[PDB]
Amino acid sequence: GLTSLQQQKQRLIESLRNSHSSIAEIQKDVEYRLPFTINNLTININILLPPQFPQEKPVISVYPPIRHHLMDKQGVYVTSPLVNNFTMHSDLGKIIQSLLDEFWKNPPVLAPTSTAFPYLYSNPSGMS
Repeated sequence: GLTSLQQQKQRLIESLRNSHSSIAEIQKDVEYRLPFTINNLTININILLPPQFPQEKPVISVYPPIRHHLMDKQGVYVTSPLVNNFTMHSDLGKIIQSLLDEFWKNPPVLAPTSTAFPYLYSNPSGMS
């Protein structure tokens, strides 16, 4: 491999996907989404893999917003130590496991949020 990062990044994805069967790929090698159910509550963990990744931290968001000690002040963006410790020597899949595991300890609660996104622009994928 000419570049270590591209080979390393692939190692991260195959491990994460393998760890999580439910995990669904939204964007090839760029966006991963894992659904999590707790207390009859369904949430979805969104994962972003920037070009810099894994040399850079990923962007993780939760919808709908929940009230947790790992939830940012906005209650929309995720900012936890698990994520902070993110590094090439750390298994991204493990981080995801930790996020929902924390919820298991204490189920999430819908927190106040905006009625809609600033540029809410999303349409159905359609049949094809």
